[PDB]
Amino acid sequence: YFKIYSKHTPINDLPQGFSALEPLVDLPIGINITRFQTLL
Amino acid sequence: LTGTGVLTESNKKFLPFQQFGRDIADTTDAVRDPQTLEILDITPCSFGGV
Ligand SMILES: *[C@@H]1O[C@H](CO)[C@@H](O)[C@H](O)[C@H]1NC(C)=O
Ligand SMILES: *[C@@H]1O[C@H](CO)[C@@H](O)[C@H](O)[C@H]1NC(C)=O
Repeated sequence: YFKIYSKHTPINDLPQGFSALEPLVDLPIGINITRFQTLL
Repeated sequence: LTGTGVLTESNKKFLPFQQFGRDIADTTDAVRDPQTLEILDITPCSFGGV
């Protein structure tokens, strides 16, 4: 019961203007999420 | 999705995740065919007051 959406564009610190993100996936996983982190 | 109408080819630029389209009455206006993903317009069969 989880969603991912995304968008990806070239640019000229977050840039101004408008973005609409298409869904990549719905994942039927039902996982309890309260916390997150990023891989580098 | 049961219904009755004229099915046609259509130019509607369905994004790869979109499966069907709606008119403002919530009535379905187009469908992607599930066996081969062509975008079909749906129009009511020809009608009018007599
Ligand atoms: C998720 O787990 C926390 C404890 O780790 C709990 O407080 C929370 O109620 C859980 N989420 C849901 C939707 O119950
Ligand atoms: C469904 O079956 C037909 C005939 O075998 C095939 O041409 C078509 O590509 C199939 N579509 C899907 C979504 O698998």
